[PDB]
Amino acid sequence: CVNLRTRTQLPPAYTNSFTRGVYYPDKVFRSSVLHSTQDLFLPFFSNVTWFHRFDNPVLPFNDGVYFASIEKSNIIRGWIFGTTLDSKTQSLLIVNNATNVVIKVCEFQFCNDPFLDVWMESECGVYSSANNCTFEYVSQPFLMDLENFKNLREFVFKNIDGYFKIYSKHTPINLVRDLPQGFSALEPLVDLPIGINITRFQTLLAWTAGAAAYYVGYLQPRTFLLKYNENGTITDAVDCALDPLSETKCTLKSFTVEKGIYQTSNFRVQPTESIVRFPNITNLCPFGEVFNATRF
Amino acid sequence: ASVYAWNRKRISNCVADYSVLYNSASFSTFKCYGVSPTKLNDLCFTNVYADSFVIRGDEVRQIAPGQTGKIADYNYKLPDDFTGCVIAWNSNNLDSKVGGNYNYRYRLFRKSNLKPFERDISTEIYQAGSKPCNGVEGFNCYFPLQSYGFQPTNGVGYQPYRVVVLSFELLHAPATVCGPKKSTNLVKNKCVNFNFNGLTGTGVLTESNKKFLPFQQFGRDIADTTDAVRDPQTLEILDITPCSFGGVSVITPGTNTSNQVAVLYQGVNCTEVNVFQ
Amino acid sequence: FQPTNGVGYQPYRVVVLSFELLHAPATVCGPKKSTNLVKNKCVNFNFNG
Amino acid sequence: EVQLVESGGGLVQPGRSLRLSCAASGFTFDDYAMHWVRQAPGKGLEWVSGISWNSDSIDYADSVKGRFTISRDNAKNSLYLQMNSLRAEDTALYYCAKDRGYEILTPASFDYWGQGTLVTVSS
Amino acid sequence: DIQMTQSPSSLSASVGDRVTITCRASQSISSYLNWFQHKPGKAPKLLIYGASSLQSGVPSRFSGSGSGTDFTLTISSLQPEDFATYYCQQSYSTPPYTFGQGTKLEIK
Amino acid sequence: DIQMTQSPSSLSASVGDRVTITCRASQSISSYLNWFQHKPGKAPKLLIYGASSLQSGVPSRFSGSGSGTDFTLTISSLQPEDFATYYCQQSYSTPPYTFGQGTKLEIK
Ligand SMILES: *[C@@H]1O[C@H](CO)[C@@H](O[C@@H]2O[C@H](CO)[C@@H](O)[C@H](O)[C@H]2NC(C)=O)[C@H](O)[C@H]1NC(C)=O
Ligand SMILES: *[C@@H]1O[C@H](CO)[C@@H](O)[C@H](O)[C@H]1NC(C)=O
Ligand SMILES: *[C@@H]1O[C@H](CO)[C@@H](O)[C@H](O)[C@H]1NC(C)=O
Ligand SMILES: *[C@@H]1O[C@H](CO)[C@@H](O)[C@H](O)[C@H]1NC(C)=O
Ligand SMILES: *[C@@H]1O[C@H](CO)[C@@H](O)[C@H](O)[C@H]1NC(C)=O
Repeated sequence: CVNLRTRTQLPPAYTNSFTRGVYYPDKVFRSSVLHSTQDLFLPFFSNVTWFHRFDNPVLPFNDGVYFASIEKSNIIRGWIFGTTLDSKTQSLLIVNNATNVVIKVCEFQFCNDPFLDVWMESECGVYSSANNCTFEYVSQPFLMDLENFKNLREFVFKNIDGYFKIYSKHTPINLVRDLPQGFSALEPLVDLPIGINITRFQTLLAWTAGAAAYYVGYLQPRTFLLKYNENGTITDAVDCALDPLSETKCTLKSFTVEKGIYQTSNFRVQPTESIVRFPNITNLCPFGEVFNATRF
Repeated sequence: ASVYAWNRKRISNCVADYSVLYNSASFSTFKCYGVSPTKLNDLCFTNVYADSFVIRGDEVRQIAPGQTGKIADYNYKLPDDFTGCVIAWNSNNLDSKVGGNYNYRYRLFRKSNLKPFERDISTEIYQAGSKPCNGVEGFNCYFPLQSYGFQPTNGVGYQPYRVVVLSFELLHAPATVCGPKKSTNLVKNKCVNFNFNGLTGTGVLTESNKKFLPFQQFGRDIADTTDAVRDPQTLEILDITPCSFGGVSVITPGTNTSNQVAVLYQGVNCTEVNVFQ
Repeated sequence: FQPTNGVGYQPYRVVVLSFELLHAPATVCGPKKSTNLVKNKCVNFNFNG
Repeated sequence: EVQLVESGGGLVQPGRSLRLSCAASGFTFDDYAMHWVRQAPGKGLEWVSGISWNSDSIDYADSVKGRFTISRDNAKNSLYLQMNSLRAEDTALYYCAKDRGYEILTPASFDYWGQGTLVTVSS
Repeated sequence: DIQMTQSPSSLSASVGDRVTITCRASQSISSYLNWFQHKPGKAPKLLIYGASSLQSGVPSRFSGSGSGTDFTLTISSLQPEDFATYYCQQSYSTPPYTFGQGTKLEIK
Repeated sequence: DIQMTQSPSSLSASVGDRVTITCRASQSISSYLNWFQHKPGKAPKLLIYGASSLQSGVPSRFSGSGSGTDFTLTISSLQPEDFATYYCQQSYSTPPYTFGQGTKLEIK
């Protein structure tokens, strides 16, 4: 396709994730209760890779991705998921272009730099060929404009039980070069019923280079204690294995603890290796005589 | 299709009638795990899976949760908590050739047992020893796929069989595969015996504005008790309240003295049930 | 016994294997390799099964 | 509801060749086996040849081996039968039958037939 | 080679009668027999595929039975639309699809 | 039609001997064979109905075996009251109750 090499080499930065990445784990309504659940969550105060200049390399997909972006002109269009991305294996494609949301599961021929160019957008050079197409889907019609920061969009992608789950949220923010310290609940958006195998992914951008950045975080299985207010919305949460005080809160099922000594769990030394000790006899058992006999 | 390339068909948006399937006599094996076949009519499911393939005669028993075998480990694996039904029938009239049908392949060797409900398509040469195969079959290089020798003259236990398994999954999602049941008119503010997409139970359907419920259907309490439900026909938030409970305490003097009693229902505002409060 | 008998009437040779396990030194083991012995280290040992 | 109409019947000399066709319109021709059947003027039915759902397995009757070549055209739903070196005993009536399965050698038999086309081998 | 034989040659019955047509196979065919009703004026039809499996589209009055080297076909009523010739075909031996002789049925 | 055949023609043994009389069927009869002892001076009797089922009222010395197209009958002792003619009868094919030829047994 088209290769762009005017990209300065910068090592990825890092930033504190704080308490971002808490979503509704199910579709049941609860109010004014403290519920403990086990699910794939983003750990509190985790390490988030920070990208900016055009930076969009291939990134892994282990168990889930917390994708965040703060922009002013919506440079990001969509996402590409797959394993080989060269029509050798089925791959996922999402493009939230100026027209609508289009989702396809066809096998494309992705070049080494899929990107969109633009005020009007004319160059559509993310892929070259498409064959053996299986699934498609388009959302309702809506038009979006092509032209410190004002809004923050954060997404969570999960792929389990042959289902592609997308959670999203959009909130205003007055920050520019820092992620907000606060709480925001993510509600489910769509649940694609497609069983793709995904291990790697990449992001699309839409000559003029814009000033924007996006944040990437990885999920892992954790236990959380969620607090629902009177209106059934999540107001506070506790990462249940961050520090010993968090473990105490899980045991007492409350967000406040009085003075005292509490028993939380049990310490156990784990084994390091294994040893096998068998006698050194090498003669074989007489099974041929039992089976390969003539007269019983 | 073949064992290692088993098909999977998505089933959704159905008025599913299982009576015709039950009444058919063309199936030799009709076994269901966790669901009574006669009870399939009223139940509603969020999604239904239909997997079809062809295997050998002796392997029809191997298709069950917690079963071990070559096909069970290397070709097809069922979850231990599987629920649904299994359908299989012989196909000598269709899948048998006097010269031997060589269109059916199954996997012999692989690195390790595969996780339940996953597909293997790669046909790489298995490394049975230490000699690198480098894409060349030979010693310590066994092709993992073997072809069944299906012929009409073969024994009954060896005959080809076609297998179709139905798996039903239930979760907190709007069910789209329901049965042929008529929905009746709604009656509220009375002690009724409702049924909301298989959610059985009794109570009174008061109208309550519990919350917005932008995408949610059920509402729960400390116990596994559905407090509020969303109507399936229209979009309103109904509220479930159980009928009246209580106790009958009998106030009596000694039967030696006289024969009279006075009944007390505690915790009952018996405007609905010489009346005292 | 004759070669002309029916399938259900044919002779059958039966061989049955029975295993007994009790407080005795195990003598019929499988093809399992023996590793080294490590002391003063929490390990998962396997001494004669 | 299926239609099976043949052609190619006529008068030819011994040892001469003639070409048959048979049009199918009432079903899906791409996934069924097809057969040719011979009916002598004063005898019973006799099987001649058959082809699979695709041109993979082809079988011929013993008396017609090395003389007949049954073809197939899945594009326009039409099969063929080229008879070579016809003799005087091949003056029978030929039908264009359809198999219930997709194989040339199966317990599945012929469910639908068609009106035959009469051929004569004489001078 | 396998030889396929027809015991009856010509039968006669009434509109409220019941006759049985039998077909004997020289070698065992393991319930792989087919019955065809060949009306002399048009294309033949199929009645029973396999030993005792009745094809959809024909009345359930007909019924077949037999396995191995002995088979039988019966008609319960012989209604005024059943006058035709019936053939028994085997599909199990190496000679492909050997047909038996005819069996004319004229009701009188 | 089915042809029913007798391999032996005439046998001779002693009071402490043991002989076997065999009967072959041209077509499979599926273990439906019967053996009869026809004393030439009086009415015949039945010894074994079915392949290997022994009728009540006769000694258990006799024993039959066979299925399909091969059958055999044996006498363990040939006691001085066993001189007679033995017939094998099939009851499975369309020709009803076809008898095989005789097999004279004179002990000497
Ligand atoms: C004696 O028994 C042994 C094992 O119980 C048999 O050995 C194997 O037999 C199979 C089948 O013939 C072969 O594929 C293997 O290569 C044999 N392995 C070895 C190590 O010999 C053996 O066949 C039996 N003997 C007879 C005569 O059947
Ligand atoms: C993120 O990881 C890098 C390297 O692994 C480490 O130097 C840095 O301290 C980490 N971030 C935090 C907040 O600990
Ligand atoms: C619930 O929503 C109402 C709006 O009707 C709002 O006034 C109230 O503050 C909300 N509850 C909480 C705990 O904020
Ligand atoms: C189905 O229910 C919806 C709910 O309002 C209604 O609008 C629609 O007319 C109904 N359709 C039928 C066919 O009953
Ligand atoms: C019982 O119900 C009546 C009317 O429903 C109400 O006025 C009364 O207060 C109730 N009793 C109590 C103890 O609340």
